Amino acid sequence: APLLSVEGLEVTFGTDAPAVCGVDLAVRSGQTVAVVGESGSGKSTTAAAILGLLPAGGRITAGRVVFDGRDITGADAKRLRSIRGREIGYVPQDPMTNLNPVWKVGFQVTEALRANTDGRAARRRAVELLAEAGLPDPAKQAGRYPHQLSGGMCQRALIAIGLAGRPRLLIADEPTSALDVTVQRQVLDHLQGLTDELGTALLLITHDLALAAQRAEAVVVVRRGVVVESGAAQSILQSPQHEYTRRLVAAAPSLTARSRRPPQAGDILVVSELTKIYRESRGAPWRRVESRAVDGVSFRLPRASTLAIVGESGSGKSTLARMVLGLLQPTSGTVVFDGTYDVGALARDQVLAFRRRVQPVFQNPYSSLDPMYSVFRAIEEPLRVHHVGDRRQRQRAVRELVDQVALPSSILGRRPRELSGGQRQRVAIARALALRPEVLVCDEAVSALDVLVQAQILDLLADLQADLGLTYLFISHDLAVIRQIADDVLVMRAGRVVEHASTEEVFSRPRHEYTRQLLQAIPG
Amino acid sequence: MGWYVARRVAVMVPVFLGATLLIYGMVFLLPGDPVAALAAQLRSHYHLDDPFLVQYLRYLGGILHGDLGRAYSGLPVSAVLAHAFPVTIRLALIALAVEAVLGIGFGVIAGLRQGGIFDSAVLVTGLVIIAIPIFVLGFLAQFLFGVQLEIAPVTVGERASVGRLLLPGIVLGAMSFAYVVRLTRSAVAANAHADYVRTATAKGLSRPRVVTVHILRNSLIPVVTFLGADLGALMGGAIVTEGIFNIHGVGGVLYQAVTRQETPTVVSIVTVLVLIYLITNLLVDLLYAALDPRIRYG
Amino acid sequence: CGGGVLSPDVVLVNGGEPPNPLIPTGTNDSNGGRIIDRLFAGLMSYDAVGKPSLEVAQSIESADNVNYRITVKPGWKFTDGSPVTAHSFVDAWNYGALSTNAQLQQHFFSPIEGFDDVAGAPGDKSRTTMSGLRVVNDLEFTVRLKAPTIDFTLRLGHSSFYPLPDSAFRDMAAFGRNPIGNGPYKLADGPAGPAWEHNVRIDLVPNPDYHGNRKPRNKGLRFEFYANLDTAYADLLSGNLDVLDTIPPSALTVYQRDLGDHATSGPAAINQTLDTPLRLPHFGGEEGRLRRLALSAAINRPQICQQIFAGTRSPARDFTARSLPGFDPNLPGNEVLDYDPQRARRLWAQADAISPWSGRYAIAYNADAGHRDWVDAVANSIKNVLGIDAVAAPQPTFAGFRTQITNRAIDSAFRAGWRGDYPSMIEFLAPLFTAGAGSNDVGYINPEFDAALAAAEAAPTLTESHELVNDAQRILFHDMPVVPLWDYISVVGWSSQVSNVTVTWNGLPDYENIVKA
Amino acid sequence: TGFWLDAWRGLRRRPKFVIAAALILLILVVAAFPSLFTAADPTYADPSQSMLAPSAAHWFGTDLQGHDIYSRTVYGARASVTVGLGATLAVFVVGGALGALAGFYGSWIDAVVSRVTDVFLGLPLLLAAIVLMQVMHHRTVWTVIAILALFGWPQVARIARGAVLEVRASDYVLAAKALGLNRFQILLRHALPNAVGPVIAVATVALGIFIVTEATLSYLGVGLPTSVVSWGGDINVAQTRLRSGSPILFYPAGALAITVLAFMMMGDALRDALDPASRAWRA
Amino acid sequence: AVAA
Repeated sequence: APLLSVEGLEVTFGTDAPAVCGVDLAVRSGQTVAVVGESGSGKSTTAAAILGLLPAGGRITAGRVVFDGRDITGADAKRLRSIRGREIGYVPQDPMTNLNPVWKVGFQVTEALRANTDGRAARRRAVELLAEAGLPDPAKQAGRYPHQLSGGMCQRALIAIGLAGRPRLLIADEPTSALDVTVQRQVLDHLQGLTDELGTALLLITHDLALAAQRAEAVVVVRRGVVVESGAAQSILQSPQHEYTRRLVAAAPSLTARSRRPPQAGDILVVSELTKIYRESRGAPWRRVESRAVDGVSFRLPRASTLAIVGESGSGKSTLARMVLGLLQPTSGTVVFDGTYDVGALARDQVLAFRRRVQPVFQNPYSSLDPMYSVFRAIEEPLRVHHVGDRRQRQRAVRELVDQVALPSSILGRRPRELSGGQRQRVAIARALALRPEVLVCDEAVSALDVLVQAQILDLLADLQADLGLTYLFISHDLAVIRQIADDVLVMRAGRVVEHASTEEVFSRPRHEYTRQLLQAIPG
Repeated sequence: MGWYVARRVAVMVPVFLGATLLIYGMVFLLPGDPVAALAAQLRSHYHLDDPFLVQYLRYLGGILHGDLGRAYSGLPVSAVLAHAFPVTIRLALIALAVEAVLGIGFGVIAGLRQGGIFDSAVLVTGLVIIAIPIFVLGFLAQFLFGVQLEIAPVTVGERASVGRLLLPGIVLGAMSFAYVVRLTRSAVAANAHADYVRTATAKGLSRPRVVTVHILRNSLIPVVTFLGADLGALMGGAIVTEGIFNIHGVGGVLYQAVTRQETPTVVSIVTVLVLIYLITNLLVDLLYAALDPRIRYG
Repeated sequence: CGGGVLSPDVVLVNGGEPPNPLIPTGTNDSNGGRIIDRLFAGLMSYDAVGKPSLEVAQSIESADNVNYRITVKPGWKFTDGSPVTAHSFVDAWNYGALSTNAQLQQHFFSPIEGFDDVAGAPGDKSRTTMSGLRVVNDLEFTVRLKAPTIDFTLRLGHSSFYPLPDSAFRDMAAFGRNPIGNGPYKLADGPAGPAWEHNVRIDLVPNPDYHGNRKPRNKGLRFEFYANLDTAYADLLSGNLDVLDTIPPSALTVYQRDLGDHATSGPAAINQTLDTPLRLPHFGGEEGRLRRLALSAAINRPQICQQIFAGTRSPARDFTARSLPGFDPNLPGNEVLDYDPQRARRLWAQADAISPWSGRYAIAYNADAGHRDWVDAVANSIKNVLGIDAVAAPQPTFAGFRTQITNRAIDSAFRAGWRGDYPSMIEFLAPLFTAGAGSNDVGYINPEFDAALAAAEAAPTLTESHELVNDAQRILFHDMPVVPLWDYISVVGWSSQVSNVTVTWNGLPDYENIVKA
Repeated sequence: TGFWLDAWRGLRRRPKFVIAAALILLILVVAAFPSLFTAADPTYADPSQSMLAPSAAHWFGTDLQGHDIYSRTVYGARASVTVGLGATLAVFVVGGALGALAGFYGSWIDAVVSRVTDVFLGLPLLLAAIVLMQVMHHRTVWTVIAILALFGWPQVARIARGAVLEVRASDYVLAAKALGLNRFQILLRHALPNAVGPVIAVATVALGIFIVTEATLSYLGVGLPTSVVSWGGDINVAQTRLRSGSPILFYPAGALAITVLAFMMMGDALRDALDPASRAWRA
Repeated sequence: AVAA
């Protein structure tokens, strides 16, 4: 008799088509199970259907959920309180918006264990909970507001909230998606060691497949609502059966990072000792603080090649992306292209003759490409600020670029609303190479995409170079998707270069600490 | 919080120094000569110190040292205001105990039970109460209650206890009761679907606790801010409300000064109401900063 | 939870702001008269019907009605300590009848011998005092008249023959701001503020020294200056007012059930007129008399006094009121006060044959007494009948509507009226139409009429003094200085907490008789 | 591509918008062409017919002086609609331009304009209007329009600045400046179409409030002169017959209430369409 | 006097 025996299920959202269409899973009352699935596949909705937190339109229309014999598919709002906190726990996804921003975190943790009445012994246990969940200084960190903690501490506190009543089953609804890998490993290694001595079961809901196989014990794969394959973990990665699992394991960067990666003097970009110095007026208006976002970086970028810049948040890799494009003023550096960038050329005459040979590609597809346009008027724009002939030229070109980024060529009146981001990024790529530049600056252009959509954009940029002879400056936040494309790696920490060498002297023999833990932090 | 008020008052200072300029400008610059637009008062007052700046300086010094001017009844404005403030204060306590009790008690229900007949009805009634102007609503209420179904007095008239000051209060509060019922409803209905609410209800504690410590605590801040900022329209409505009910408050004094065309005693009262409004704006911002820690540390 | 500090024993009455300081010989309006008559006490007192009785004087004797001898009751006092004697009367009259001081009630001292050489030009004949007022001893004094006047003893109770304290003849500019009388009431010396709050209110308290004919039965009055009679009536119904003098015309068809045995209605000695100065464009000479005989024949008085006043007015039949003795409603030549558009359009043409017309015709009134209805009705009637454009012009206060008229600073037609002082017809005609009267606002000058009235003011008996007034009105019917409209029917109303309200012959309540508690 | 087409289609099936648009069209036609409905002079007063019941010769009756209320309530609509529209048409331009400038060009403009709108927000609309129309001895329509516009802008400017500086965060203006476009052409082409939303949503409500405040100003005696017919000044003289028992009061008041309610509910619908998100704190 |  398992501790969770869901079989048959359907969750319709307001007389629309169903989101879940027949899922069936079971937790063996002490084991670890993963609910691997692509985005929008109804993998998290399922969780929200087990607890009862179906948002504002949901309703179970088939099957039944049975937690340890007693059926609970009937959400008896009064009976659910004997099960909601003390027998089934829930760890949310977003760390910033899952805490009331007007209550100290200590109050929110001491109100989550309060079944017995006391004021002093409960504020002396909501601190021990935060101390055992793992937290630098649980004395004063429990006296701050949810907006003064930093990313990983909010999640380390959400875990303590979730494990307050000693549940028999935890539901970790994608707990470490929005965290950088360095703490995305520590938080998971601590959770899987905390729920290992309490006997608690665990139900990961991830979007990776090589992560679950490292953590979980039984993996279940979901597509569009239906379970596709489910078996032992260490036999679902090395011997898949369903074609979906095949194209899901052959598109993970954790395999292909061990490939052959088949491939005029060069040295176009030459950076030397860039520096940016930010001052903040926090507190008194005359006690300004000193902070270096970018501190003495220097490199040289050879033509017809690639160079990836990595580093977690607060590494100034996004500020360095602006100082190169000319969208931000440096302090003590030069980024001279050949004779460009303020020395002889980019003074008043090459302020436009430079924009037509260096163009950026931004991070999320939904911000760029303003709503009140069409796919045509968005690609035609960089030909309208410069000058090219009208309908003969300006129409023939746009419907030829569309064919290079492999778009149906019938999406020329669609506003960016009905575009299903992932092919909305193929429009930001086509707009970039409209004037045939020779440098692209991909500022995490592919970080915010699905697992299968991301594998195609990297495979599209890699052959959009072998023909045009482009020259990329890729900017990522993890060593995972590099081995495929990049030929040279630069690592940054706290805004200062750490190691710089080829992508083989870094993926097989690194000579630094902080870049040797970025290797042992990928799900491999 | 300590370094927030030091920036709030420093921002208030130019607003005061600039709002006094507009009043003195509308006093001094007019089509030809305000001395004829507003005789021994032309040499003693306005001693013809043509360097406008120093005249403004002396004017501000007089305003500071308790000297406001002279009312149309021969008494200094200080005396008439100190004699007529208690009545308008007791009138403004009503219409603020109405718009904050009934308004909030209806908005909370219409938000928690949104999409229903009650919600539709309260929204369509709030949208109607704003349409009706203040003066016609006041006179209709006065007729229907005082004259026809004799319950309330027709006019208060210098005997103003909370007993017979209850109909003018309701009339003055029904306007802006249709705002504190359409704002709190839209706040609650959108705050009851947040993420921290789901995380708080997914850890045991019962429904009353959720509603009172996670929804209302977070959604009652804009309501308080709007109640603080509504004083500017409450002042304007008090004039028309104390005109037809014959109440001897600041509104009634200003109504008489407007009716009898006594121009030197309207500016002397409005230059006090403006300062009071600025003070209450600052004192409401100092509470909005204490109820939300994201601006306190911002 | 709150309220007021005044005792529930003061009798609240309505009133209005005096346009002039509180000096007896300087006021010519009822808004100030209804307070001066409370404050002071003259040689004779008028009861409700209007018959004079000896108030301060001990005897007023004569032998041939040209030589008068007046004595004074010993033992009177102003509310300051200083006695009342013959000097307080003689000096006050001499100050009132001086040309330099420019008083409004100066002409009233015309019958007295030695008036020409005291009032008039300040050159070629200069004596500061009249030669008719002589003081025999501290108490009695003698008075000489030019010609034997019939109604001299009757007018001695007027508010212009009041005594003034000695300390008034040293600074008459502060007296008008704080009078010190000797009558039934006195200005309540306010420890918590002033007694008189301009444009707000004024309250009086009884005078413990008064032993006369009008001893007050209440315990103080408070006149409240209202901004409109609608609010006045709402306050009367709500219990915030004790006596409402004039019911607004918008409540004349409901008052019978609203008040319900707390009202009364009867004739009064008041009238209403429409005036236009003789100093306007197109309104002087002959065109300007035709242009007034035209305005007089284009107003439907019977329709106005029926559709607006619910029947509580009387269309005018002459230049006086209807409740006065000797009044005649059938004078020859009266058929110039009738509605006739076919004639109103002949006179306008007879005037345009002298000078064409161009401009607007504005009728100015004070909005704090309920004149908008009949003023707009008159304006629409004139417009419809003549073709010209006439409009109404409201002003917020009587005290501020009269100060524009008094110093000739108005440039449009205006409403006006007259509330009688003593029941005599000549009193409705002389102060408005003599040569240099104080209340002669239009600018009328007719020596023929002046002499025809001065020959009526000397008739032997009393019935032969009315025929001559009716003959003198035959000149006003031919000149038409002002346009008379109607005569009043005064309606007053009191509340429950008052028990002895009664009205006089001229529509004012009988203060000093109102018993409240 | 004509964005507003899909918004039209989305709000075209909403009865709250449909009835509002119908009422607004009717009000605008009554205000534009009065002589199509009436045939008599508003100012002609025949005193021989003073208080008549509504009959076949007067659809609304006849007030004390003799006028018929139909024409007096049509031409009042003309005047009130004119005054209300002429002021919001200028408040829109001025406040929107100032809020767009201060809110897209950063500081050294934002500081000055924020201090100015803070100064102008410290004094209400009715109080300032009364004070300034007091010493305005010669008053007419354009003066009331100017005095209403002088004090009605700050809220519109605040909303416009808030809506523009939020747009400046989304990085399509960044992609526009990354290919060469001086900040003014960026301002126009991208920031104006994507930020002229809530500004209209609040301009409609401001128009309604302007109508209301002009009516209540003309009721207090200081407003439109007596030479023009208007609700307020008509209500002010019709309110005195109610005690005697004549419901003349309700035709001008009813017309005014319908006119204001139309614009109020139209503004609510337009808010629901163009910007339903900022409905949790402004209101 | 003159009526009010």
